[PDB]
Amino acid sequence: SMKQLEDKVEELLSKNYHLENEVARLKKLVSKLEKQLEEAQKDYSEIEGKLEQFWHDYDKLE
Amino acid sequence: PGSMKQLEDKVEELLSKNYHLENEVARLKKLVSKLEKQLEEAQKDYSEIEGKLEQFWHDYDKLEKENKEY
Repeated sequence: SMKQLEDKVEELLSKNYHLENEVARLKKLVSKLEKQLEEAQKDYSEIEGKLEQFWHDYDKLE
Repeated sequence: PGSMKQLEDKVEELLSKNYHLENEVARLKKLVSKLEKQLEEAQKDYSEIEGKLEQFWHDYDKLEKENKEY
């Protein structure tokens, strides 16, 4: 029964290990995502400023 | 007995951390898909402005094109 508990802590140890590998994977993916989203936001803001500027310039020729 | 209680303490510890780790896996998965939604929508918005720019240049160069035909 002591052998049983040692078996149990080993079982839990390896399940714990795999969970924490998955948690690290998912956290690295959250960070990659948040960087990508920041990048997409700056991009959108840039191309919106561009479109607005070309139309502003165009309007200026009246 | 005593060493048995020490191992049972290690088991309770692992059991709780595993429950919390599964909760965090679920939570992080939710977070990941929310971030993917937000990214995909930002990409929609970018693509929309890009289409607007392409149509602007099309309309603009259409002036020169038709002026050459006059």
